[PDB]
Amino acid sequence: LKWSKMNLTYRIVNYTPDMTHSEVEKAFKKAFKVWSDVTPLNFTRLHDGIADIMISFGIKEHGDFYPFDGPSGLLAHAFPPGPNYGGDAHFDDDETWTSSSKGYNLFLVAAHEFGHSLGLDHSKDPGALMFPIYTYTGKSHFMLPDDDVQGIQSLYGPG
Amino acid sequence: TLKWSKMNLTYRIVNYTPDMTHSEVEKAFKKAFKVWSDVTPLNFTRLHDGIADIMISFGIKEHGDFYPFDGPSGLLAHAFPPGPNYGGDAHFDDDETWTSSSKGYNLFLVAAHEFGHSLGLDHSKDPGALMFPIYTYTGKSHFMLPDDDVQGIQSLYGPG
Ligand SMILES: O=C(CC1(S(=O)(=O)c2ccc(Oc3ccc(Cl)cc3)cc2)CCOCC1)NO
Ligand SMILES: O=C(CC1(S(=O)(=O)c2ccc(Oc3ccc(Cl)cc3)cc2)CCOCC1)NO
Ligand SMILES: [Ca+2]
Ligand SMILES: [Ca+2]
Ligand SMILES: [Zn+2]
Ligand SMILES: [Zn+2]
Ligand SMILES: [Zn+2]
Ligand SMILES: [Zn+2]
Repeated sequence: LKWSKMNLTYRIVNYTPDMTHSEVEKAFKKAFKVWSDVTPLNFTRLHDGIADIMISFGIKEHGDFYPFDGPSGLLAHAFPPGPNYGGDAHFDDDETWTSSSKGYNLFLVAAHEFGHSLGLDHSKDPGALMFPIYTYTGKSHFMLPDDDVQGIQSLYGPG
Repeated sequence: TLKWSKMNLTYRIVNYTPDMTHSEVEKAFKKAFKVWSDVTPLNFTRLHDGIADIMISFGIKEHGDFYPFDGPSGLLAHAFPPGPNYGGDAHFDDDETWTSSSKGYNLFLVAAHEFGHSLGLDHSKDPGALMFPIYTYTGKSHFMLPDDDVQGIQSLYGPG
């Protein structure tokens, strides 16, 4: 199961008080770039209306009955490709989101989350972005692990 | 396909209907799960507390979800397909007369249909399927799970 459309659209519904609007827009745009760079997927940011992937920040009960645990623990959850809720990614605003390392790097979490949005299962490869354990190298460049490039491309193809 | 990536699923009966004794309820639920485990490799273990895979509940009106109960009649019950949290959970409207007989709604028949949902079964267009959207009573310990439901559940978990 995956996206019928190669051209997806996302909308940053709201923001975290931890980062500036640019900081968040850069994090997500860099996050989609991770996947688009290795597939035919295109991501267009939508300011208003319905978007294939609605990005939102919320705490505890936020409208889906998968409540966030608050500070630490669960950080974010995303729904697979599909209508309505599908593609959507929520970020536990009870977490300290960051561009660097102080708390939880948004770009890193968003990339993993968009993996789920594009249909990527959690990986078993300890060195894969889709591996369900948060790790941050601190490096100022991101390489998509081969596990991820393979998994995503097994869905939408390379170039 | 949405299903459970494990054959061993646990279930906890959270609260209880006033209509039947604890044992009537439990028993009716046992039978309802057996309907499915008998035609697939699915194992159902009961939990008296904690997080089970299939949390059963009897609640009226707003009972904690986007599917509020309408009181007497109408929606008799609903269940969620496989998934975390509430996925797989089943809810029965306690404004409906639950029974083990034919007077009122037989907990076993509704539970079985409901459990199919938790397992990943959609509704059938086949007027004979247990998953058929409408309610029909039959009752008999020598209960025959319709061929359709067999084909559907086994497409999910294979045969016994
Ligand atoms: O995958 C998850 C669930 C969690 S998580 O919220 O903690 C989580 C979410 C995103 C993550 O993103 C990254 C994963 C790996 C790397 Cl290298 C970077 C970020 C990590 C954990 C919580 C439950 O257990 C599995 C992980 N959410 O999508
Ligand atoms: O299917 C439903 C919802 C309803 S219901 O609550 O009335 C309902 C619930 C369980 C049922 O169980 C049975 C289904 C078929 C048979 Cl043969 C026996 C019981 C039937 C209807 C209400 C809206 O219309 C479809 C049916 N829940 O799963
Ligand atoms: Ca949290
Ligand atoms: Ca009702
Ligand atoms: Zn959510
Ligand atoms: Zn994840
Ligand atoms: Zn409910
Ligand atoms: Zn039903």
